[PDB]
Amino acid sequence: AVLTQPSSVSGSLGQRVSITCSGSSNNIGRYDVGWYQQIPGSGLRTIIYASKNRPSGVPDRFSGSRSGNTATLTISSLQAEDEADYFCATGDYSSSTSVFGSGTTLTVL
Amino acid sequence: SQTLSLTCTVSGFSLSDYAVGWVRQAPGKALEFLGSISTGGNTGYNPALKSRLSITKDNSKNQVSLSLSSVTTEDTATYYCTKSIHSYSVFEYTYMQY
Amino acid sequence: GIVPVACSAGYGGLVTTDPKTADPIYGMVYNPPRTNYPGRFTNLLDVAEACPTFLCFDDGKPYVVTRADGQRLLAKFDVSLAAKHMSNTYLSGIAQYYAQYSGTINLHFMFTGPTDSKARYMVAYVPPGMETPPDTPEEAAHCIHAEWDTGLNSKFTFSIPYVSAADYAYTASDVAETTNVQGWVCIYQITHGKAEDDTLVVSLSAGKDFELRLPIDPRS
Amino acid sequence: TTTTGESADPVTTTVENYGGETQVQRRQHTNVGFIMDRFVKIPSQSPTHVIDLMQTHQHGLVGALLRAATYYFSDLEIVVRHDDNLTWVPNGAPETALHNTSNPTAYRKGPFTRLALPYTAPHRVLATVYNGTTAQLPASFNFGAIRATVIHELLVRMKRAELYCPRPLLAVEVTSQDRHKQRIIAPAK
Amino acid sequence: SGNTGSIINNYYMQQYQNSMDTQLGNDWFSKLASSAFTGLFGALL
Amino acid sequence: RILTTRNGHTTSTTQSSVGVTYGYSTGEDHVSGPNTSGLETRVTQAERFFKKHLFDWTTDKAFGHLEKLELPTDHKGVYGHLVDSFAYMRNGWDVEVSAVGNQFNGGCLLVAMVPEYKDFTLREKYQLTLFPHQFISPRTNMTAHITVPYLGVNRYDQYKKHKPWTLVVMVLSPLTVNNSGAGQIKVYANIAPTYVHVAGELPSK
Repeated sequence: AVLTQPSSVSGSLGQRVSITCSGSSNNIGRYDVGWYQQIPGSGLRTIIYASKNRPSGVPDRFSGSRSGNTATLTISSLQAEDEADYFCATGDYSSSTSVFGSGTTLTVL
Repeated sequence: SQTLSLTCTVSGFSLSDYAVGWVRQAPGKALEFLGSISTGGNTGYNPALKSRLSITKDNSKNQVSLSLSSVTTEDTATYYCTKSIHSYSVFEYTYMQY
Repeated sequence: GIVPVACSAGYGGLVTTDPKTADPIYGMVYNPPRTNYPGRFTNLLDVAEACPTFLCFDDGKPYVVTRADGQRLLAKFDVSLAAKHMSNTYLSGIAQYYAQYSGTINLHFMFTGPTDSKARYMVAYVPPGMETPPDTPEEAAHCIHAEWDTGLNSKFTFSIPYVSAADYAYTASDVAETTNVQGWVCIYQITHGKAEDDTLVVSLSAGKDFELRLPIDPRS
Repeated sequence: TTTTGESADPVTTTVENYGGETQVQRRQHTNVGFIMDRFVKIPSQSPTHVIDLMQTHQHGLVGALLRAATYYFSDLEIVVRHDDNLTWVPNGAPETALHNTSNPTAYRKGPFTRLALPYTAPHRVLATVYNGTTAQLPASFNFGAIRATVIHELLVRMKRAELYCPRPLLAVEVTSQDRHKQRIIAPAK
Repeated sequence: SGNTGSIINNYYMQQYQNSMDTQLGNDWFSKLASSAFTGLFGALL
Repeated sequence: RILTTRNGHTTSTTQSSVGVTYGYSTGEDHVSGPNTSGLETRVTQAERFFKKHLFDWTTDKAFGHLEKLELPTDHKGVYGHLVDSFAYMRNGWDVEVSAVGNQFNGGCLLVAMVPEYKDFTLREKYQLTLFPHQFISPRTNMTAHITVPYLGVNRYDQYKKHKPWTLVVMVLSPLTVNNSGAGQIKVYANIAPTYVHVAGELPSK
């Protein structure tokens, strides 16, 4: 819970909704982050590993930008099914244990 | 005093080619990195939960094992296995990202 | 001392096309003589290169009548020789039996109409990068095209060029493809004075660079 | 030697660098024609089997050396043991062309018949991998299609092959030992 | 050439026997292995 | 050893470049062939350097982080308008890629213009060197300059469907950032199309 990330963010179908990760030069400044997606009845899934990369099977929508001291997970056009809790994964030099984001749980509105 | 050990049979992604690590989702949305083991056998543990677990991998059986010290009110969690790219992890906390 | 030949194994049976001759059976026969007999053609493509044969169109007619409604896209048709509009011309009649082709495919347009109604037509080869040929004569003016008038001199022949990634193109079209292996070709009637249903008679012909290859026998 | 190295300039040093001498090399065996001339068994298909490379098993010699180069060119010599007349077609023939039998064929002659079928594909040189559909290779990289009522085996030998643009080769996996340690053939006892 | 080692004219003509080749009016890796910087780079004793 | 590159009107001069490395050829093969029957028309307003971002090479990326780029990637200027409004084209691609290192943080990047990119099983990465490549190591050279000629099954080919070259960049030694070296080094590769031609003009809407 070292990373603070938006505790909640609201979205709607059609427009681009991104999610910052609030970090610092300790962990997000020099180390790359990860973005995981978790549904209410399902476990984790990896959306953006290595921050800017996208693994096999993820729709072209999701884009990962680490530009700046706050990583941003940028979705092209939110969809009614992509409504899930997103997590932040990054490595901090100060503490051996890695920091994990509390969550962002989207909405469709 | 309920020492537990659990394994997940790896389906493809050979351990020499890709190194696996365990990670648990603590009661609630909380997440915590339990350790990782590089393809060659060298491991990197969570220094906080350190000395309480053992992660041993076998290339023949195509499985991986995790032997935690014991269970408490906090130890209960949804456990999961990972297949990281970059089979050897440069840093222990570094793997959490991939 | 018999010569040990050591006959080989695996090959020796006949091949349907196998350059070989057979053992003759009847003596010398001096077939009846014909010298400079008229009309000997030696290359099938030599025939198609000379004779311009017509195309097919709506209702099965070779002439592309001026459209009835607002239109100036007379007919469009693909270039692949197994094409509907090109189904009856001799060039497709032969190309059916070949696996690939190359080179240009000349066209013949010859205005057949009264001498009192001039008209100015265009032909435009739209290479295959877009999903549909443009229904506007100007909007398709960009691609390589010719635009010709119809006066005392009547027959204009626009030589479809050959541009394709592969050095040879297939003649039969894949069922998996929905576009054509080659671009389309459009005949736009940009202007007609005296709109009185005057017809064009359009024909196909093989160009100097045309060459087919790899003959096969498809059940036609 | 201590060459700059970072440029990835091709540097080769010899044993001469310490009072050695380099003996003469005869590399008439590692040649790419002489190593592609041999037969290699392609998996057989009972009905309308299509003859083309990239169907051989990856670890066989010709299969691997083939996947070792992106763009390969070669004419084929084929050896099929079929049970009825066997008909071949060029590279762009409709699948219904196989029944005409006026196109090239070969009747049952005792054992396996050996053909030579030249390189017919229209592409300038084939490929062992194709980035972007136009993973499956496009429909145009086959040589022909050979159709017999039942095909038992197909052997394929590439003549006058020439390769281009080398690729990785991936020798066998090893596990926590000094060397692979495979039982090499030994005399009787 | 390749593997063909019978010292005799191929009975079938060449155009029928193989696929005849054409050109348009080399050996990069051999040139690369040849132009190689060999020997030591500095002084010697 | 200043190298002063140039293409069209844009230049690039790196005082640390170690040397140009031609891959697979020193020059491109003939251009006017049976395809297009001589309708090709060399275009020379597209020979330009255009930047393209790449992965931020970080202290922790372990051996074998292949960040590929496929070429031609989405260019929005003259080359983009050109590949939009022309059916067939061809190019050689004198790529150039930079990593500004502080010269105190060790690391060895390997850039390589691999043709016809297929996926790597991570065993192929051990000997990925076969393809034309340059080593980028902050130690001696912050810049690699590769030039490769267009090679594909065809003379020309729609860049929308068959993108032959893909600049891949493997990371052989993790960036070790010492007391004074940079924490995070980004890699910006400038790719310039060379000897570009076109054909098959397409009716634009």
